Amino acid sequence: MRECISVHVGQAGVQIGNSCWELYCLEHGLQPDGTMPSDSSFGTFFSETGSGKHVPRAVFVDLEQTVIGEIRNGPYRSLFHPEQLITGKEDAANNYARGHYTIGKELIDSVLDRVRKMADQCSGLQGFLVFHSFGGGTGSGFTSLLMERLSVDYGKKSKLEFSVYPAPRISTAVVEPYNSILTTHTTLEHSDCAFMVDNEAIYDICNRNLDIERPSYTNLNRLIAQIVSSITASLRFDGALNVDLTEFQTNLVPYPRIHFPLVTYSPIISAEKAYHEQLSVPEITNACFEYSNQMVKCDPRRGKYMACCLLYRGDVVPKDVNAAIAAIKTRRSIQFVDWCPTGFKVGINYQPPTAVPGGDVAKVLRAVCMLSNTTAIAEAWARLDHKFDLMYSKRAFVHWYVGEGMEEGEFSEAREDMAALEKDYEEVGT
Amino acid sequence: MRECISVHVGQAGVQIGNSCWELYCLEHGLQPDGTMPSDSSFGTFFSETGSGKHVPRAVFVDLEQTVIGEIRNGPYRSLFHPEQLITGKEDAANNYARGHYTIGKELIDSVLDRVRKMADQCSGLQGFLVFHSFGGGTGSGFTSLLMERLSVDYGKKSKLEFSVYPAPRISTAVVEPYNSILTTHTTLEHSDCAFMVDNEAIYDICNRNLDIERPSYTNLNRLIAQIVSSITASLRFDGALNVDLTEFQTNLVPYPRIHFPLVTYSPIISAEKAYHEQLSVPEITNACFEYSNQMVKCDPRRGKYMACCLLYRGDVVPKDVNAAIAAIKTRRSIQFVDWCPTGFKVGINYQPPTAVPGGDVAKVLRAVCMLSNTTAIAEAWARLDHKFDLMYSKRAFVHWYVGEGMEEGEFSEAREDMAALEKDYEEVGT
Amino acid sequence: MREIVHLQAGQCGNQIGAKFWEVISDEHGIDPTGAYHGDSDLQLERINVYYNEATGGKYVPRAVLVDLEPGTMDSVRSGPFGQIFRPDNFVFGQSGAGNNWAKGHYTEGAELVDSVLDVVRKEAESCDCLQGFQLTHSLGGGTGSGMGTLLISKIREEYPDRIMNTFSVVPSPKVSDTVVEPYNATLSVHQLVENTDETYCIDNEALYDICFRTLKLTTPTYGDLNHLVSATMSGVTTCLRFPGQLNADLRKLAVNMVPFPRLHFFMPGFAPLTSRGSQQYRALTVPELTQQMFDAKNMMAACDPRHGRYLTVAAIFRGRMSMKEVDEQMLNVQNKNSSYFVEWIPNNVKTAVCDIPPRGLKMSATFIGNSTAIQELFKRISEQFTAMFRRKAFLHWYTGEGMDEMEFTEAESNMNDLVSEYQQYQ
Amino acid sequence: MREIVHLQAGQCGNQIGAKFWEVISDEHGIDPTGAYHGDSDLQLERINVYYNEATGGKYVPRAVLVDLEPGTMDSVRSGPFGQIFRPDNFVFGQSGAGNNWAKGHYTEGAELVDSVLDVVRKEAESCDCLQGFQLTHSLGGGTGSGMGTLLISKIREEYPDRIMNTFSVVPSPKVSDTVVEPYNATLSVHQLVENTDETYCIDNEALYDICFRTLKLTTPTYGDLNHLVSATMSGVTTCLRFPGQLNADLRKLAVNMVPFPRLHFFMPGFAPLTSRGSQQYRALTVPELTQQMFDAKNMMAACDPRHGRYLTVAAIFRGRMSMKEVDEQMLNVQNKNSSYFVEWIPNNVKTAVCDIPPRGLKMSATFIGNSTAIQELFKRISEQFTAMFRRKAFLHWYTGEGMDEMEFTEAESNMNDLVSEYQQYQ
Ligand SMILES: CC(=O)O[C@H]1C(=O)[C@@]2(C)[C@H]([C@H](OC(=O)c3ccccc3)[C@]3(O)C[C@H](OC(=O)[C@H](O)[C@@H](NC(=O)c4ccccc4)c4ccccc4)C(C)=C1C3(C)C)[C@]1(OC(C)=O)CO[C@@H]1C[C@@H]2O
Ligand SMILES: CC(=O)O[C@H]1C(=O)[C@@]2(C)[C@H]([C@H](OC(=O)c3ccccc3)[C@]3(O)C[C@H](OC(=O)[C@H](O)[C@@H](NC(=O)c4ccccc4)c4ccccc4)C(C)=C1C3(C)C)[C@]1(OC(C)=O)CO[C@@H]1C[C@@H]2O
Ligand SMILES: Nc1nc2c(ncn2[C@@H]2O[C@H](COP(=O)(O)OP(=O)(O)OP(=O)(O)O)[C@@H](O)[C@H]2O)c(=O)[nH]1
Ligand SMILES: Nc1nc2c(ncn2[C@@H]2O[C@H](COP(=O)(O)OP(=O)(O)OP(=O)(O)O)[C@@H](O)[C@H]2O)c(=O)[nH]1
Ligand SMILES: Nc1nc2c(ncn2[C@@H]2O[C@H](COP(=O)(O)OP(=O)(O)O)[C@@H](O)[C@H]2O)c(=O)[nH]1
Ligand SMILES: Nc1nc2c(ncn2[C@@H]2O[C@H](COP(=O)(O)OP(=O)(O)O)[C@@H](O)[C@H]2O)c(=O)[nH]1
Ligand SMILES: [Mg+2]
Ligand SMILES: [Mg+2]
Repeated sequence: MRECISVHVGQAGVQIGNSCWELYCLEHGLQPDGTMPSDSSFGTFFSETGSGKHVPRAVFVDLEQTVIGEIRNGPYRSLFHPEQLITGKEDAANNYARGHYTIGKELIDSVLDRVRKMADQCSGLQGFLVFHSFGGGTGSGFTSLLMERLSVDYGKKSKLEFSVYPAPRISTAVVEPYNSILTTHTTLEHSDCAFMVDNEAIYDICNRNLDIERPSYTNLNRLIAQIVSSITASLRFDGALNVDLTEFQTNLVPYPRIHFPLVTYSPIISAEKAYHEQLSVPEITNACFEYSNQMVKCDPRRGKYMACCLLYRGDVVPKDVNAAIAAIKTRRSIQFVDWCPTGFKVGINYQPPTAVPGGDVAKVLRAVCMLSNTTAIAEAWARLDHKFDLMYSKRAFVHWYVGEGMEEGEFSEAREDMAALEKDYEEVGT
Repeated sequence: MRECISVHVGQAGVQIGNSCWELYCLEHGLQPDGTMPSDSSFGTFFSETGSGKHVPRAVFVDLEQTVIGEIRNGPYRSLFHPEQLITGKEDAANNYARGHYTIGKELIDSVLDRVRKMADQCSGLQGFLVFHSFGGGTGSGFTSLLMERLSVDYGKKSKLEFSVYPAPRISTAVVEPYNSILTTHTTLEHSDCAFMVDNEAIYDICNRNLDIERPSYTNLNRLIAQIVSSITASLRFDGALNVDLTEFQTNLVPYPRIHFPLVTYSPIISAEKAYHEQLSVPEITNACFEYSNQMVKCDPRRGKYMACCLLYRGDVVPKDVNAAIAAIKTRRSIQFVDWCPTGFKVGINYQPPTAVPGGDVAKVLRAVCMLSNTTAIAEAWARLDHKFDLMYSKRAFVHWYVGEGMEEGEFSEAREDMAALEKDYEEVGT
Repeated sequence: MREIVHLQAGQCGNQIGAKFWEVISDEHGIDPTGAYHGDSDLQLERINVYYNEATGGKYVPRAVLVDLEPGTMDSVRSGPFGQIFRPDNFVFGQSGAGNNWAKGHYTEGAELVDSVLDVVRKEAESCDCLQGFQLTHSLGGGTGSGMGTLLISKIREEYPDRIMNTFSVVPSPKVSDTVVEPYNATLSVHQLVENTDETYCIDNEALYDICFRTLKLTTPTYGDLNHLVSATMSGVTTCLRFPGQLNADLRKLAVNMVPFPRLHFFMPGFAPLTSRGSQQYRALTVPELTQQMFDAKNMMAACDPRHGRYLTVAAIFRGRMSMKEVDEQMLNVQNKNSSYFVEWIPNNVKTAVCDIPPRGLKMSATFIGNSTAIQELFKRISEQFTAMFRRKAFLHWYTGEGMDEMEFTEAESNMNDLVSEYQQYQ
Repeated sequence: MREIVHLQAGQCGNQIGAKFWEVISDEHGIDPTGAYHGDSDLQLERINVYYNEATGGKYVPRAVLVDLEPGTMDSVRSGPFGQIFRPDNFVFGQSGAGNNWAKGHYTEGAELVDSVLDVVRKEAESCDCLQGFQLTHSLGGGTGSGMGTLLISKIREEYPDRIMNTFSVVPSPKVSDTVVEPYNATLSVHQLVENTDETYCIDNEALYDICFRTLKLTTPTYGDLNHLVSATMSGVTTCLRFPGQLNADLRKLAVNMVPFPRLHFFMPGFAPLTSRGSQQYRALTVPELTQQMFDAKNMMAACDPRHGRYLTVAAIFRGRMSMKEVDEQMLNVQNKNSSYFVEWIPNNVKTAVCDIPPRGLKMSATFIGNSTAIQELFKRISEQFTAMFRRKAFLHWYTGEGMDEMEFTEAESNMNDLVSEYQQYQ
């Protein structure tokens, strides 16, 4: 009852996974060898074997060995089942077509066999949590190969998807716009709620709120995992107003294709400041509406809100939350659509946010994760399809994709389908 | 009462036997000299002499001396009766016709004389356990000579047969397809339940679950013996739901010729992970439906299940098993036939799985052996009859078989009879 | 697991190669005997990328050593690390190439290539999954230019989908030792533009400019030049040998670095480089590594990038460093220098970050430039070729090997076609 | 228990044989006196395969030693192990074969074969269960080629169902010591194609190529060549002398190795072979044994397997090793080299694995190739034969022994029929 299968794809998805499973082990009190010293709260994320060993409901997939061989050697080598850490011989080379058509074509029927052996251990599986990069070759091409299979094999089950998405200025690859636009069919047709996240927005959150001047990816992944702990907390714990994984979607998603919420977390705070701020429910609610805390570089004030899920956790009371959202409804800069007069879905859970002991993010009595469907996110799509247009007007890297079995027309068919999503988010604001 | 005669043929059958008798001695507390320090639990597998020496109900047969001369010299030299370790002068040369027509023709009436002297010491003999290689000359040709005799001499008695079968890619011989196809008359006409096993599937189980990077045959045989201990455990021990050797067949076998179940065991696990997994009854049940744990390289999702025997052993309760199979019935990827609405035969036995002290496979409170009749196994036959077809189109090695007294038409008559079995398993899925 | 096969041709290719094998043996902690003596498990984890395991845990490098003379094999085999290589992998003739491309390609090396190629098979069949071929040679003279491009053609035909990755020391006017250098290079560049997936263009004039204007060496030898080349050879493969925050295979470089198929003539660099007497005064950090790496004095070809625009740059960093700081500096460079990058690509910089910096420095960066300024390297060779060829000078040494005058006309034709494709995106 | 009878013919057969008896006596721990002095029970368990027990626990090897001259018997009897053999088993003439096949087969050895064959009976009647005959000879010269194939014919007629297994050193153009070598071999191959169950084709050109390009010996003798041959002779019988994870008798080899009756001309090899000064740098392990074993420089016949396809290969491994790792490498080879194996056989590799590696190495592999490339060995002998025979040169030395010109025509006819049957499956 209430299981989730977490699939971690490419380097970004696996490294976010290595932070997710670092957190879930602390939060459920599981040792890094999978044992538990001394309630079924762990059952959403861990299968339990008769030895008293808790084994994660996770699959890790990469087309090259390097990142998963590090998971197979570091402190979590004894946590995972050895055949659900899955590797190929050959890197996807930041090429969608190697991930989808040529290299991932070989590992896919082994990836599915592990997901089948995990689902057969569930009893009322709640959904899938799929972690990936939009810019990667494995991230875009292998996730889009896998999702097409899971959407015929498990058609009813909710597919939640956490995506590291290209930034306004920060980029690691020349072909990041091509891989991202080719992914837009995956999220539109074979996903149920897709959480876009941006490296440059978290880098700015780190600078302004944690006061860390120069963060690594370990600092980003420790924020991205904290949001998924808070999405899953109602599945795992007692609360005043627990939220089911489909109850979440029935309030987030107004229309079948309008399932790209923003996400934000509050308070992001260091130990230098957490002892001087009040961190009252009013303040951490208001922090979620600041452009300063959005984890995609777009401004919510250039949009309208369709719906917000305020998922509180720790020491909060429904009195305080209603009194808080009443001030948000009073502020004329936070504008909802005319057709959503209710606006807010509230969840409240009694389990505080767990600190990772090595981390920058401080101990606090309260947190909220706000997950928010808003028209503003269409600007993060308008940025990236303008990067695509400059390169496709030259066919600037297209021979690497055509050379690995892709149809040249798929680039036009993907830029077309993105323009129809960017149309849909502009159309519903009116 | 409840005896079994175990016949170990060729190198594979004898070396699996040297693991079977290593296990049965530990599990019943018999020393390697056959003595027992300090209930009739041993009686299925051991005759007891008045000295307090327990002598195994086994025959070991090989057409060459090398492997049985090693059994006659190693730690078990004092276990076996010296005339039930049976050897010829001349190797069968991976040629079916030497095993069946020319060399095994001389040893057979001595092999039968030992089986007669064992059966005359039984009182309600339960059946035969016959261990062999499908690819061997002694494995195919001598087992098929012996079974034809035992099926006129002991016509009522159940003949259970454990076969190491050729793989998709791994092979040790050029003529492995010829010996296997010539064996298909033996299993169809002179066997009652035939457990196909594959070296390449166990090599992958070893890599993913035991985390041994490079296994020998000792690692394979220690898994193949563990399944037969679990098939026989209800014959040997107390349980909540003990299963008779014919009760097993009445639930496994839907039609007279449809007696080729898959087998799998859970948990296969090392001491690195067994202390972190839960190994709850739900997890070790679900592990048996993963393609990752099937001991033949075929995918059960490309088939339909006809019947499953879930043979649990150790600390389990019928509550937990019913609650587990209810989740298996809920999963749409695990598809049964329309004509088997019950699907599951459950056995439950109070004796945990015995560890061999030198072994890779860890101590655990629970195990299940799942033995499973499914349409999917026809693909392991479709692989091998496509290997046969390439060679028989050239008559590629046929002069070695025709030169040792075989009719050339037996190759056509064996490929024909295999196509009628591969027809029968496709016909009943509908 | 992504094995590389490495091949050395002529004097220069065997000298930059025999130094490269001293550098990556120091990284992987391998003794001159071939025994492992390193500190760390990470040194051993990917030792298969460049070496074969052999009995007693001795490691044998996957080099093939090719020459038309015995004297460079004798100089390598007797050298600092010479005893490491497999005796069967030294493949050689007796009479040299005479600094003649046509002796390399048609006569002296056409005899020998049947004995080379069948060793490249023994190493490639011993691989678990081969990713590519890493060939060291020079485009001047006759062995590296003419036999090395014969061997590229033969390995390309046999392994069409594996990465062909070449490190190519090539002529320039102010640092020259051969009269017929322009001919040999023009005949050789004609093979590189069609067959290789990447070619790293290296120049002795630029390698001497690093030694005088950066390192302040008073008397730089070829051993000092070979040390600069081999640092960037170790650099670009780092991400298949060590773990990192961003991994980049040689193919993950090629997909990002080569916009149009033939524009794969790269231009390498390395940082930090410091004057030997000055290190204690310098702060090693990402913005100083950047202000060295992207400056015209650091690149190992004579082309000033201020005479063109970059198509793509790859910066393969090594060491414990911030992804914000790397992503900040690789943004700040191409926005503050925006006139030097093509404006039809929306981001011109690839980044990669390995967790393991070179032995003895806290961080390092290997730079790979692709730039339209590489037109100047092909132009000056093409104009030296033209001024000799208009008077047919020296052609009896090449036509004596049965080569046509038409092959010179067709090589210089294909050279101007390569110049025109870089000048098109200017 | 699967006894072998071993027979030595002419100078070469007695020299590769007298070295083989030093190798398997070291394995079985037998002293040059014939007394047992070994470590292990496994050495003694199958000592009957090659030896007879005699009084005082002295072991007498089951060799028959055949020559038409006393001087090789004198050289063996006085040699390192000469005192081991039975004095009655030295069967010899006085006047030699003159390097003439017809003296061997019709005159000088036709007199002697009645005195040989009746000793082969005393040894075969002393056997408990004979598996076969293991004959060492050369196809050049006259004693091994012409008397050895007379003796094969006589033993084949008397023992039709036992394995006839021959090790056959044979001519090649660049390493030759006889003018009439092509004649003698062509007359001899005509007997081997009909009578033997296996023939292991060995060449002095390939045995010198192993000594120079692998072992790096400066001056390889015939004693060094005889050591390479006898390692593969010890290799193929290993599985009836020692225990293993996969046992393969000489008949279990033949059933897997010989698809069509006459295609039994095998081509042996051995691993590990290392340059004497380089062993400490090599890792002994199954994938390095494989990358040596399957490479064209290691095989003991001049045929490059890249000029044909294999029908079957057998790899008889020795040592403590994984069956997954053996089965992985014997798969990886024939999938990555699939153009070099026939595609009407679905698996071309037989494997066997013995638990007991040779004294002083942790693992070893003996390789047996059957390949259509063996056409080149029969072709070059057939064309040397043809160029002499068109002018009837030297035929008075053979027709003087009462041989017909028709027997030369019929031998070269049967030679081209053997070339055509290998070229048919190309
Ligand atoms: C105390 C101290 O700071 O020592 C440094 C040093 O002084 C400087 C000047 C070194 C030094 O470099 C040179 O002297 C040099 C001379 C000609 C050509 C190239 C280098 C150094 O020798 C070089 C040496 O670098 C290495 O060892 C790297 O791992 C390098 N490998 C080798 O140089 C090497 C040498 C012998 C045998 C095998 C390898 C490497 C580079 C790229 C990829 C892999 C490995 C280092 C840190 C230093 C000294 C020792 C003074 C410098 O080189 C490097 C690669 O760091 C030159 O500019 C840098 C800055 C360093 O500060
Ligand atoms: C310390 C060390 O590593 O010693 C090795 C050694 O250095 C090397 C170079 C040995 C050595 O081989 C030779 O020198 C050699 C020369 C000409 C022709 C053939 C061999 C060695 O002599 C050979 C010797 O091998 C054996 O003894 C085998 O059991 C072999 N029998 C004999 O060589 C032998 C010698 C004298 C009397 C009787 C037998 C054998 C091979 C196949 C089947 C059965 C037995 C070994 C391990 C070594 C030395 C001693 C240096 C090598 O040979 C073998 C068979 O291992 C040559 O390449 C291998 C790799 C070894 O590393
Ligand atoms: N936050 C965060 N972002 C990461 C991390 N690792 C990679 N990224 C992002 O990943 C994006 C590019 O995708 P890749 O890392 O190349 O994805 P991949 O699936 O491994 O791609 P391939 O190597 O082609 O298979 C970049 O925009 C990075 O910023 C990580 O651990 N954390
Ligand atoms: N798991 C396992 N498989 C084995 C073992 N021994 C042999 N095999 C398998 O046996 C198959 C071939 O059969 P043989 O071993 O040649 O059978 P045999 O009866 O001894 O054949 P003959 O020698 O001709 O009499 C191969 O596919 C091997 O993988 C063993 O101990 N364990
Ligand atoms: N970096 C470097 N350049 C070299 C070296 N040896 C020669 N060169 C230079 O580059 C050219 C190489 O040509 P060379 O290798 O001699 O021709 P080849 O032997 O016929 O291939 C020469 O003219 C030299 O200027 C060396 O050790 N290192
Ligand atoms: N390997 C090996 N080859 C030999 C030896 N002695 C001779 N040979 C070579 O092989 C041929 C053998 O012929 P030989 O044995 O002299 O003829 P025979 O005495 O009449 O049978 C000679 O021409 C030599 O080239 C030896 O000891 N070892
Ligand atoms: Mg990746
Ligand atoms: Mg057998």
